[PDB]
Amino acid sequence: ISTQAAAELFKPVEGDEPEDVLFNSLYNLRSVELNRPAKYNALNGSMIRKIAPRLLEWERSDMANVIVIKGSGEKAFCAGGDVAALAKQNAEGPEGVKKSVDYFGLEYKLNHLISTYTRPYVAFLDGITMGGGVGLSIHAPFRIATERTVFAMPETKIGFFPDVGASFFLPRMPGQVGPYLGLTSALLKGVQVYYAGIATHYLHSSSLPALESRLAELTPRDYWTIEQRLSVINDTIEEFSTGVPYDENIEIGGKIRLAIDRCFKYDKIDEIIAALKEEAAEGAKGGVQSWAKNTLEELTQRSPTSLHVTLRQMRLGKSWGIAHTFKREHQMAAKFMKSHDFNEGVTALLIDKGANGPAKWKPASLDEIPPGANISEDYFRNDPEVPVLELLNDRSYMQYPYNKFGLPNDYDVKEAIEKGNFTREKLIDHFVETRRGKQGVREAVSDVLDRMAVRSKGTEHVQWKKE
Amino acid sequence: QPVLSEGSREIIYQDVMEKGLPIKAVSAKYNVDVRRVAAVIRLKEIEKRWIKEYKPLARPYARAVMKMLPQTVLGGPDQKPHESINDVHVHSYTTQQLFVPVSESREFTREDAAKAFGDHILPVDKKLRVPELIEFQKDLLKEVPLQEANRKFLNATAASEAKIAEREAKRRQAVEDAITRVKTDRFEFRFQEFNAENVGHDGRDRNAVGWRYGVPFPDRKRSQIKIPTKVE
Amino acid sequence: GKGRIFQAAKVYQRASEAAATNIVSGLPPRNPPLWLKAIESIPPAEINTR
Amino acid sequence: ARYLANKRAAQAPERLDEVFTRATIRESTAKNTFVPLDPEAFVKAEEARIKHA
Amino acid sequence: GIQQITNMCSHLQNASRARLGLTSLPNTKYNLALALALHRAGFISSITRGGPHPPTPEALMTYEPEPVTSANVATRRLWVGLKYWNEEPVLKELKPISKPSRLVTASLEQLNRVARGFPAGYMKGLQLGECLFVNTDRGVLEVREAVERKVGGLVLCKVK
Amino acid sequence: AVVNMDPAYMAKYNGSEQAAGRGSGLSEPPAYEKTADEKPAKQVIANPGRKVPTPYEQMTFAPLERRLDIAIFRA
Amino acid sequence: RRPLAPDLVVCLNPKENMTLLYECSLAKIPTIGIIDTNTNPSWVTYQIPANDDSLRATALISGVLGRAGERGQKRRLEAAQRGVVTWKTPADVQGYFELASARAADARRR
Amino acid sequence: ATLNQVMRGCRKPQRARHAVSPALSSIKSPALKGVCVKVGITRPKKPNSGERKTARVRLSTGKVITAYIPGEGHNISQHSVVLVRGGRAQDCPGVRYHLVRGALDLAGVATRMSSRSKYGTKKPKKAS
Amino acid sequence: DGLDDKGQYQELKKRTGMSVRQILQLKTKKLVHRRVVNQTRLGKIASDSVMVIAGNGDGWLGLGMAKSVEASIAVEKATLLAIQNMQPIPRYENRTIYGEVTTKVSGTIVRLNSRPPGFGLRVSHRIFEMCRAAGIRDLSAKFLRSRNPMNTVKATYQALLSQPNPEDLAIGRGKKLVDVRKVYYGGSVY
RNA sequence: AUAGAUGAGUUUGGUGAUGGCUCUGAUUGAACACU
RNA sequence: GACUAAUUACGUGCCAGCAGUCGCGGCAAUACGUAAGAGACUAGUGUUAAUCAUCAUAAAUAGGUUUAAAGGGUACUCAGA
Ligand SMILES: [K+]
Ligand SMILES: [K+]
Ligand SMILES: [K+]
Ligand SMILES: [Mg+2]
Ligand SMILES: [Mg+2]
Ligand SMILES: [Mg+2]
Ligand SMILES: [Mg+2]
Ligand SMILES: [Mg+2]
Ligand SMILES: [Mg+2]
Ligand SMILES: [Mg+2]
Ligand SMILES: [Mg+2]
Ligand SMILES: [Mg+2]
Ligand SMILES: [Mg+2]
Ligand SMILES: [Mg+2]
Repeated sequence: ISTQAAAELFKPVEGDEPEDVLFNSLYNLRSVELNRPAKYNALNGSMIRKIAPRLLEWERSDMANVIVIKGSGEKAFCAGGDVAALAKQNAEGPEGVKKSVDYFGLEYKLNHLISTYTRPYVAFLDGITMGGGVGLSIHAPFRIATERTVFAMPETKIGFFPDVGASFFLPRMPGQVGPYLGLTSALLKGVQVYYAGIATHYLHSSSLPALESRLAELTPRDYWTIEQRLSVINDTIEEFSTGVPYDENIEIGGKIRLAIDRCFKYDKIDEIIAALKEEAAEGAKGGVQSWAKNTLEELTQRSPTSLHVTLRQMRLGKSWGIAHTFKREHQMAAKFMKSHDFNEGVTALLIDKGANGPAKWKPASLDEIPPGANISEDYFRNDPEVPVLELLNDRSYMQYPYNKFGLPNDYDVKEAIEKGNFTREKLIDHFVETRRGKQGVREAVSDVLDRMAVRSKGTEHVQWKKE
Repeated sequence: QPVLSEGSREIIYQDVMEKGLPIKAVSAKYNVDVRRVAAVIRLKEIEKRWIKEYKPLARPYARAVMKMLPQTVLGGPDQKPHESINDVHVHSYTTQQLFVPVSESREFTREDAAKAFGDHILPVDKKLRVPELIEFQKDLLKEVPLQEANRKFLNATAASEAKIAEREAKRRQAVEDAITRVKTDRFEFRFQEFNAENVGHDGRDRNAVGWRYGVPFPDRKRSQIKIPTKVE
Repeated sequence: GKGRIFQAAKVYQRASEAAATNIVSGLPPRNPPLWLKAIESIPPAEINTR
Repeated sequence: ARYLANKRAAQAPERLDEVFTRATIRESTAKNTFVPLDPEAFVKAEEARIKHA
Repeated sequence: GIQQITNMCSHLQNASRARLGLTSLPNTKYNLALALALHRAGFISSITRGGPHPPTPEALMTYEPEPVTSANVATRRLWVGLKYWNEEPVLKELKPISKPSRLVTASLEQLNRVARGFPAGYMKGLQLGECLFVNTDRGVLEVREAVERKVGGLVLCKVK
Repeated sequence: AVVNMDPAYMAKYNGSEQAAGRGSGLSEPPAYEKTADEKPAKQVIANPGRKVPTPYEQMTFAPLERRLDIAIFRA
Repeated sequence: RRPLAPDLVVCLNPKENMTLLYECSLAKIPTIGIIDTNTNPSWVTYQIPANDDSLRATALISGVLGRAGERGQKRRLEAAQRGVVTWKTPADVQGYFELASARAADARRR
Repeated sequence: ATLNQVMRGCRKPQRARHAVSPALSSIKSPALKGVCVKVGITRPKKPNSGERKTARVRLSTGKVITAYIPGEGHNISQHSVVLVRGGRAQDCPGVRYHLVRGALDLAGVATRMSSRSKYGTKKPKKAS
Repeated sequence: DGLDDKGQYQELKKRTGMSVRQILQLKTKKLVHRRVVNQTRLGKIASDSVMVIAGNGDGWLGLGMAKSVEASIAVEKATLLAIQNMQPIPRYENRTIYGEVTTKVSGTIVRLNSRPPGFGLRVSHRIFEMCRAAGIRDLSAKFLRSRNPMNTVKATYQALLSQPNPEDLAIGRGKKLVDVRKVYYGGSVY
């Protein structure tokens, strides 16, 4: 896409505020500050039409060597998207329903660009990050969390389905956490986002201004591979680490983590809830009864259609490509505008501000949906009316090229054991040495060895429990 | 540097005269400068005159001198091009050191470079003596058959020579329309017309017609050219 | 000026250029210092900026 | 012909690549040059008279 | 008045010579024009008008200044963010050309010649890195921005 | 002086790559790193033979070559 | 061969000895120093703002840098046992090899 | 100086420098004829020692100047019409002119072989 | 090969690390030759302060100064001291300097301008020796205030090391500094 | 009209400055001397 | 002699003389006068006078004034900037 084509595709449609996003350029650093603190920097049409030209333009030059996206306020980075407006437009006939589909087109176009960006992309998660704000960071190789970070996807509560590229991400995460975070719409605060795996680094909010100054000093050579450029930044972001809290323990770990892998491995919501009921039932061996009971209360308070549809793509999104995912999500989200749950949930929650009581999904509960009925299939059939989404480029892949910057997950610990003879204590030192003192590596690796590691041959060797 | 062999000069002569090929094509074919191709024809024409008038040529001197200079026989056995046919004069404006501050992501092209050097300057794409080559090379980038690429080249060059001849024809025909030839008993008076009001705004103009008033004879100045400057 | 011209912030720049080409024009430049590649991707921090 | 060309260049749109690669200067600073009279001037004077008294 | 631009040019030299991060300037319609030019050319970091104390550095661009009424116009001031790279200031010299004692004006034919390293009038050719700012009816443009717009006028300062 | 410019480069490229980077052109690794590398880097895009210096010094007595008597001696 | 020069100096009291740091910048050598509140930060390449008058902080900073070198030396030796040298012959010693072949070439012919 | 002080005429011409031969420089003449008034010997100053062959001459204008006689031996006496050219005997205060040797009455050195043009000596004509 | 039969380049052969045959291929010239004198208790003691430039012809130049009672020995000191002080000098298209430079050394100011190709070294005699030795071929210098032989060489040598770096100015301003001459000719015409 | 901007000798026991003098370039409606 | 391309011998001995500037000559003078050689221009070659430039050496473009030429004894103030 040339400058003229891009500039002509993102024309400043009437109503676009002039200073929605604030751009700045230092030496080697290009920044993008979402300037809408009143509404928690909520993404919308006007905001997306100002970022796409810049990102495309900054990708043609070799001067811009580091891209940084951040929020303007001190509470939120990008809390959701313009869900409220979509609902109104959806209630004005087909002409108004296609406007919403066009908005999702822009968002997916941007997310794909950020994911297939040819330059280092950093995102300061200094504040709550939900909905649209989850699409500007997850696909980046550097996602800096802070004390104020609050991660969640409260989209299944409004009838919608997590879709800012989540289908590519969540599936390909360690364990069944990705579905859990989507279906349950859990709330992760502070360092828990770092341990979970969403974020790559964890710095204090006060040390972000001094990080930008350093990122500007970095001047890479034109012959350095994309890997080298990322390595330099990764080592630079670790220079400002103040250390994870001393008291806060891994939230989703140990028992709770094991319970997630035992209740989020099936392909039917009915089976999943059936498993949770067992854990909730007193005397369960797991010891997660409290968590189990609490989880059910939240699962029985969301649109049943979204649950079925959401879980459906978690199993199908593990094989799609990033480019194919966005194209499908567009058609997928286009049918949600015509659905009744979405138009109802949004209006009854955000619009009404919770007045008139709880929302009223078209199916009252999962029990109403008979077993032999599959409602998921209908959405996963692109219609000819909605044209296929046209991305800004052709770059694609099956798995994230450089998503190794974060804390070691099960995939890393597993690989290490299958290529070495480390012990219980000697294996931890291996990862602490390779990462040279990354905060939380000793704790994270220890947790992995407390869930999928057995003392098969004593202290001499360590093997996985699966076998 | 090598010199066109005797047999080579004839090949260039026959191509232009017998086959009536455009000079630009013959130059691009054998990698010979258009200024040299035109000279070989002029020199060869004089030879035809000498042979037609039964004049003795300097064959003993020609053969002896040709063995002391490197030669480039054209045709089948062509190893290297005779010379560069794309040399562009280094204009004085283009020799300056200019670092123009532009946007970090700007696509600065030769067109923009010409405008930075000056306002009336052209890019090197228009200063070539055979500009049709660029158009011919653009066809090879579009996977156009070589045979058709040469066809377009010939037509382009051939069409260009027609325009040049037309302009030259109109010019000479328009220059003879201003001259009135009045034959007399002894001579033929040639009265040329011209606008007597084109003397600039202060009377000083280079292309004016008349002996200037207010100038003393400069015969006493140093380095005063008093020799013919051109032979027509 | 009782001080002296310190250039500790430009050791890489100066050294990198000196190791670009050889002093004997028409030869491959000899191997650079061992430290030139170590601090290649670690530029110094900005100083003296109130 | 020369007058239109010159008038067309002085009223031409800024280059696109120079619009997408410039730090954003807030409008409040770069365009609010007008200095209006204080709307609360009358209340302040009436309140300042008592204080001085 | 042109005396303001001269004071502004001299001040930015001293501020950069002292290696300061921020710099204050009297809030005037003229100073702002030249400041935007320096920013549009890449010499200064940011421009924000505020009170006698500098705004919150962390939120410089997010800083929302209050309206400039006749009740506080006397305390308003322009805060410029100086730029330094490679242990060297980016705004080293700001020699002025049009002083209060004489307003030097240049034509389009002279600016074209000065923008290629050739003297013309009371000016000198521009060398590598140097830059000239001319105040015209189209604002305080750069010599190369005024050449593409085919204008001329008052020459403010030569930026090296 | 003159400069040779082949039409091949003219067609493909329009001189935009000569400004990539910071204006002077995309930098390339030094000569001491290349020898260690097994595979050589891609060649830079430019006209053929566009780095040799032109001998201006050896043109002082060019005006004498226009003399009619010197031109005969050179023939 | 002429004597060696340090490829990196780690000073713990730049304020005291400025003659060493000046020779490093004069000979194009990087340096590391503990810059206090009254020490000129332009003397060393990499500053470490801290208290230099404390024998307890100096031991900590030096210890951390010591472990850095130790960890670095470990990787180098681990890469040398795999036939992967992380450094090429210096220019000085490199010249000797060239001269060695020249002297050896004579023996081949003669 | 300020632009105002220059409108008032603060840029005046530099103070003139005295010429080497004022009598000639004044009227822009390369030489002048004069009747010799006295033929004497002037003495050099601090560094130099010897006896210079000067001559008090009364130029056509009327000024009475002291010239210098270059060469070995002269042929002029009282009331001798001699041609005076510019110059100066550096080590002789008051002598700021020379005398052409091939002049009206002053005869060139007859025993001069080198630099005859400077002393007005015809070629020996040994063979011719 | 018996070239150094005086023991003068043996020490220099270690610092710079190159054969004597390559040391003798450098362009050396004595620019300044003063006759200084110091009044002491034993009478006047005259010395010969000399300045020698050791050039490469392809971008490297070095300035050395030394004094001694003997003029011959003073020249060897500056030569050895100048061959080891060689530094790379940036030069646009290997023929001229970048832009313009103005260096001041205690009352001696030198202004060097970058001239187009085919301009020649229209400079003074001392600058010519340095430009001819460093590898420059087109330059236009000027002594604005004073013409001290020594400071003239120090100021102009310090000016060739203070040329504006077009790449540092670009990263500083965030703007490209494109050489129009290179884009126009599709390369660098040396 | 885009190639056009240049120095040298001489103050001091010595160095760096200030500041003149002189030479280096071009020329004449020129004179003179030797030709 | 150096500036300034180009050397020895003899004669003279602060004498005779050369000299644009610095200077040379007091008994083995590369500087004076002869001889030879060398460097260079050439039907012209030198010298004298004058002009521009050198000279930012009256500086509008474009200077400077603590110790080097040069801040008024002072500041209220008309004109004027
Ligand atoms: K924030
Ligand atoms: K003297
Ligand atoms: K007085
Ligand atoms: Mg201390
Ligand atoms: Mg005297
Ligand atoms: Mg003789
Ligand atoms: Mg002076
Ligand atoms: Mg004294
Ligand atoms: Mg000589
Ligand atoms: Mg004589
Ligand atoms: Mg003699
Ligand atoms: Mg004649
Ligand atoms: Mg006083
Ligand atoms: Mg008085």
